[PDB]
Amino acid sequence: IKEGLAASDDEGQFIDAIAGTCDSDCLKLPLFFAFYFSATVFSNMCSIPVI
Amino acid sequence: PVFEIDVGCDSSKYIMVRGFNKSRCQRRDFSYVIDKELLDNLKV
Repeated sequence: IKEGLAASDDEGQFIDAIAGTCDSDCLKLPLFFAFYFSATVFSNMCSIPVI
Repeated sequence: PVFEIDVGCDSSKYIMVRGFNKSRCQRRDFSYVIDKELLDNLKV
């Protein structure tokens, strides 16, 4: 790893890198999910009049 | 009796803040960035 190790957090030891992808700005996800809700609603709205 | 009096500091007396020790607490190397709150971008 690089020099790194800015703040971190541990109790019984130290120099511990957390697993998984870290995020600082992933907060557009609720907007994307609401717009996908609307898109799914209006996509399901089309099939019934066709049949 | 011959004796000697010296006036000055012994360089062995200091002040220490209660509840604090030098190497009682074990840790590792730290790094950080601080900006916009000094009197432009500091890395210490």
